Amino acid sequence: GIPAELRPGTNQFLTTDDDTAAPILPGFTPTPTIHIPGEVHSLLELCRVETILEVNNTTEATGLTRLLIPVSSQNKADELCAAFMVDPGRIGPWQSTLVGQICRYYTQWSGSLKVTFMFTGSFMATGKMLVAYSPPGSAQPANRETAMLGTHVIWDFGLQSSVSLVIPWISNTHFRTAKTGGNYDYYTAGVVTLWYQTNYVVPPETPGEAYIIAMGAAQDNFTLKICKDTDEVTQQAVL
Amino acid sequence: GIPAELRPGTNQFLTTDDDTAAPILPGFTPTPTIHIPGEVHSLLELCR
Amino acid sequence: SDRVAQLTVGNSSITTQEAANIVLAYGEWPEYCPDTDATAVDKPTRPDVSVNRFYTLDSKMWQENSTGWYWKFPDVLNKTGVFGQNAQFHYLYRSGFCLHVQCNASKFHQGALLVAVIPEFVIAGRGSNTKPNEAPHPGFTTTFPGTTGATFHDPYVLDSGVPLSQALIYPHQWINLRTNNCATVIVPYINAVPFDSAINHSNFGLIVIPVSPLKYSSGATTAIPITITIAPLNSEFGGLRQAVSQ
Amino acid sequence: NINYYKDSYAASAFTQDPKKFTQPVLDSIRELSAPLN
Amino acid sequence: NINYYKDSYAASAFTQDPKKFTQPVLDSIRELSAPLN
Amino acid sequence: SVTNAESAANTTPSSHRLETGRVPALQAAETGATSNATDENMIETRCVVNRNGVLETTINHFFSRSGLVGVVNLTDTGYATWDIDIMGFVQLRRKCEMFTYMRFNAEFTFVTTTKNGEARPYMLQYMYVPPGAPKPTGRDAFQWQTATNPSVFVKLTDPPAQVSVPFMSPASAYQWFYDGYPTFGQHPETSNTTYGLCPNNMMGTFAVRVVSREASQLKLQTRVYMKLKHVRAWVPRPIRSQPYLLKNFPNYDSSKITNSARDRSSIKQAN
Amino acid sequence: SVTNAESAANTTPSSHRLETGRVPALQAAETGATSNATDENMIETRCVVNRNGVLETTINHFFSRSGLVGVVNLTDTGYATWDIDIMGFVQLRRKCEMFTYMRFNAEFTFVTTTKNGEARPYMLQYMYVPPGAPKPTGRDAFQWQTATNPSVFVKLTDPPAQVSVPFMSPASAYQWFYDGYPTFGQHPETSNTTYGLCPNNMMGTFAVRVVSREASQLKLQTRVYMKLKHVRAWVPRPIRSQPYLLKNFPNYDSSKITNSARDRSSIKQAN
Ligand SMILES: CCCCCCCCCCCCC/C=C/[C@H](O)[C@H](N)CO
Ligand SMILES: CCCCCCCCCCCCC/C=C/[C@H](O)[C@H](N)CO
Repeated sequence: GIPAELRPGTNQFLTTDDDTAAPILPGFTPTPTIHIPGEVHSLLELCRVETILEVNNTTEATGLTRLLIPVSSQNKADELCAAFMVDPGRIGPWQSTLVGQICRYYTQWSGSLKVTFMFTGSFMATGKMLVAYSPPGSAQPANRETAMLGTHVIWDFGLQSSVSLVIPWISNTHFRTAKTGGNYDYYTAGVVTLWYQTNYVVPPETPGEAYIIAMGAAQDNFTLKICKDTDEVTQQAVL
Repeated sequence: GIPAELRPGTNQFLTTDDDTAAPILPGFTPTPTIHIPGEVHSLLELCR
Repeated sequence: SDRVAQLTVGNSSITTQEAANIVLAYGEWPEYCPDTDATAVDKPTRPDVSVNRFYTLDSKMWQENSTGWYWKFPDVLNKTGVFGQNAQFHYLYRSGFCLHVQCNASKFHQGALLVAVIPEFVIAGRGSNTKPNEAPHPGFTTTFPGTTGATFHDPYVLDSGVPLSQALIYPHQWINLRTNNCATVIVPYINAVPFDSAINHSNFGLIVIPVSPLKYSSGATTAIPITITIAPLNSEFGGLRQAVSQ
Repeated sequence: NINYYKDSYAASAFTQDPKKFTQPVLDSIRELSAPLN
Repeated sequence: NINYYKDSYAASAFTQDPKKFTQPVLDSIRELSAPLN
Repeated sequence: SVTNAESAANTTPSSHRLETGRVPALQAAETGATSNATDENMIETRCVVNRNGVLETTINHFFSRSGLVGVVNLTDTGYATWDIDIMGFVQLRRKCEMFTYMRFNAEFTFVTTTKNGEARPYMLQYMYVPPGAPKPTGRDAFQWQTATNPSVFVKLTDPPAQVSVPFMSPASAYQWFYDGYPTFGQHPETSNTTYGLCPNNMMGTFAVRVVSREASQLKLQTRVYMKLKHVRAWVPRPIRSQPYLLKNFPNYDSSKITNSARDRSSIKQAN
Repeated sequence: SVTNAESAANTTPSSHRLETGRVPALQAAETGATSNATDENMIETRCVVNRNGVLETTINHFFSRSGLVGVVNLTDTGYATWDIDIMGFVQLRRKCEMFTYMRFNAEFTFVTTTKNGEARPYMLQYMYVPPGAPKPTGRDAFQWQTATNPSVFVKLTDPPAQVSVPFMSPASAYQWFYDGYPTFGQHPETSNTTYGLCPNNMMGTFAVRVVSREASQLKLQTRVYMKLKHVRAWVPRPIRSQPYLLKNFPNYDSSKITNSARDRSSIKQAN
């Protein structure tokens, strides 16, 4: 026969290896394929769909009312309404979404994000809001004039009331590890805050408290790399 | 399969050998390179 | 030219003056089965008028402490009209649907409804039991509600262990009482087999779920009705034999 | 991509279409225009 | 230089420019001439 | 339309807008459509040529990794059977249940170890029993003559065995969720033990024995790893957030429902 | 300008100079430039065609040798972890610290020996845990299911395992010297435990176990050798002359500073 030498790597079973195997059924031909609507080709098609964020994930909260941001009439101006971190691979509102559960299978994410705010309230209740994304640096801003120095959008309540704040890609490096906390505070993305521009005005005979639904998705700049495992499932023994 | 014989030098790990190895991350593409001034190509540039 | 709309199917029509856009599930239109995907030998029947029209189910009450409702759509129209008779006599079934949900309110009410379809929407059994031969399974009236619907127990997990926050990957719309008073979703025939029985297998299922509760001031109308009108577009039946109900 | 067997399933192994999940609406909405008139 | 894998980093492996380390001066100095006038 | 992609999308330069009627910020989420507001219409941006690779996020690269499908105990009856279902472990089951329909091939690997862990130079026979074929009733019965069933002889001191399995379903795709009943007739209200059982997913039995006429005195565990390949997916659905309880049923707990986002102090404190 | 070279430089014949104004001997070292006085302008020389090969002094030929990167002790907890840093041993660390920036691939080799030294026919699993992935907490935990992490099964009686590792940094190059802080805020004056820690060089954890369900009674050392390949270097810097004290820090001794040239009798005696 031919002379040959065996090298290191012989007799190993690599998990993520691409190698052929010997078949079991000779001359087999499977069942003919039919057309089923909704064929997916990559996982970036699932990351660009809006999905309700759980911004109200605090305590003293019921099952479903964790998905709503309460808005009501104020007495002092400039008041803050809500705030949450941007990191999708971090515990918080980005964990109930779909881009947060897919970017948890991958280690390094990239690209710009998108947060859509829909106003569930009465037709006669108006108002304005200021949604401000702030890059890393100091902690959550304490005032509204501090938040206006970042990247903000002023959204009023009208016939559409479905605004969408884009979160651009402002990073030093190309990618960011989806592991934050402690020595990994170098990959934080900033804070998205929601303030009150003017107020939540409302006429008589109308409820004085409504809700905002926040949803989150990725953009066409989104990219994912280095497949890892998730930490939502746990198993002691076989089912 | 093909007939073959194994020769001396089989199952040895030579330190200064030039041989390929099986990768670990399939379909990987590294971070794009940027321009950093002062790239060295040999050690005779440091000896002068 | 975008909010007023009229949908006429068969001998039935549906007009609306405030609405969202018409959704098309997965960008595919429901059409007849081609001769390539088909496998049954006998020729199917196509009424195309008597079975493709708008069937209206009963009205569900919209209150303050509601949880939600779900239907199994190839099983809700098994007692209504010529579609039900054909689905009882025949053995194979294939059609697309068109689902309209009307829930109108005034300019002083507020709330939100998530209306979506789930292909192969499987009901889970609530209970902590890891033994397979004793665990609690849902009843026949829980899995197949019929033309009377069934309410949820935990809308936070869709009664299936799946978070309803991510239920926006399905074809869906929102009934927001300040933007639209109705929702519409056209769905093709989504299945891994060309023909299937319309008796012991329900393709998909609608779910109306109160996300933002219904709130109003004293004096306004309290009970808000909810109606759903559906249309089996492009119906095909096969395998005619004795009539079976279930 | 070389295969050593008669059967093709024993061998060794860029299309995207997000417009059927993101915007599966009948009437197409524009970017700069308002969604509803 | 034959590679048996889809990824190019699993494969197997005369430029010199000493003028950026030896004489990185703006004004070029000649060989036979004095360096400073 | 269908668009190809070698990398991610690029950005073009943008300037300030000062005009009425052009509002790329106001959307309509009631219409069931994702917002399409891009960066060039929201904030003044620069031009970048993004050459980041999006190649390793496809279905083939996401599913072509050998997980764990089943451990078979042979604490020597003389033989060990194992119904083939990939829902035993909650690591690959979740990824598979991310979709409704999947059509793929399989690449099984058999890693067999001893009580503490060892490789004694014995012989092992793995046999596949299709639905309808006779299951072996003993360690020396005639069902082990495998005149037509695919069988594999391997030693414990050999590399782990590996085979490739085609698409063996009678339907056109494997469905992980089946809303219906396999049989007909009157169905009970108390306990539906057959709800959600797709008969097009039952693929047969996997038997294993030690090739001998006497009884070898060892107990051993054989692990079956699957690597999906040539995979196609249909009708994506959400990912499960509740803990698993059963294999063939999506059961959860009525009380003690785990929230999908951990608790914080208040809604006005992002820290 | 950029010049190629197949060998070293040649020499041309030279004669005696007798003239004023042409001084190739007087340089100016204050200008920060190396002297350029060649042989043809200093002494009368002959012509030689120098065909000595300068090919094996490049960066690729200098770095493509398997050194030693890390010894991992498994004196069987049941498993052994090892943070991946190539600064543990002072043989390859010096060559790597000759430069400021380096971009390369890796070729790991795993040589595992027993207490005295032996190869018992057992099984070993090496698993790579990227930053963020869950580290195994036991010898039979679920983190060893490696549904997505790269793992290697090898026996002690096998040849040493070998894999190839790509450039896995988020930055464009590995930097061995980082003048800054990874975090923000007020930094202390007493003990800066985070000074000089580049977060773009932390690559993850390397875990190793014996594949078993009982507890095998052996202690073993696994050695991890790295061979750099496809290497590029930037910003060369001097070579360290002081002994090493720590791994991640260039600490030296204030007292007892070793001179970089051994002592002799006097400056006027070259012997
Ligand atoms: C003994 C050597 C040959 C072994 C042959 C075993 C392969 C036959 C089974 C094919 C497995 C197909 C993949 C899984 C099928 C269904 O989806 C599962 N039942 C899921 O419930
Ligand atoms: C278990 C088989 C696969 C093993 C995978 C291990 C490779 C992952 C680490 C890549 C090593 C890159 C080279 C060294 C990186 C940094 O420069 C060091 N931290 C230096 O401090």
